[PDB]
Amino acid sequence: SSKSVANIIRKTIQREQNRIRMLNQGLQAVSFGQVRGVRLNVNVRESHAI
Amino acid sequence: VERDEVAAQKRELEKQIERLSQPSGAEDSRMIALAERFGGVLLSEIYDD
Repeated sequence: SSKSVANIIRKTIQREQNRIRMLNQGLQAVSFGQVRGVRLNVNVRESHAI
Repeated sequence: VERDEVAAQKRELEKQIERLSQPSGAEDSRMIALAERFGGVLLSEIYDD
């Protein structure tokens, strides 16, 4: 059960990262003042990865 | 002798039960590494539902 829980957490994290990366493509090259692009950076915290 | 025979049957039963356990019951002994090492998905899992 613990192994399954870990695997499902990993799978959900991967899916969400993929979805956010997909969404990010639409905000490429937005010209606002000196701002030229916007990104939602998603990462896995080490304190929780371990 | 009866106890050992029953124990052998038992061990076979738990091995069979485990073989269907994770990630989706299959030849997970090496199928796991063979599956995540490459950007693919198990066919059985693909037809899981």
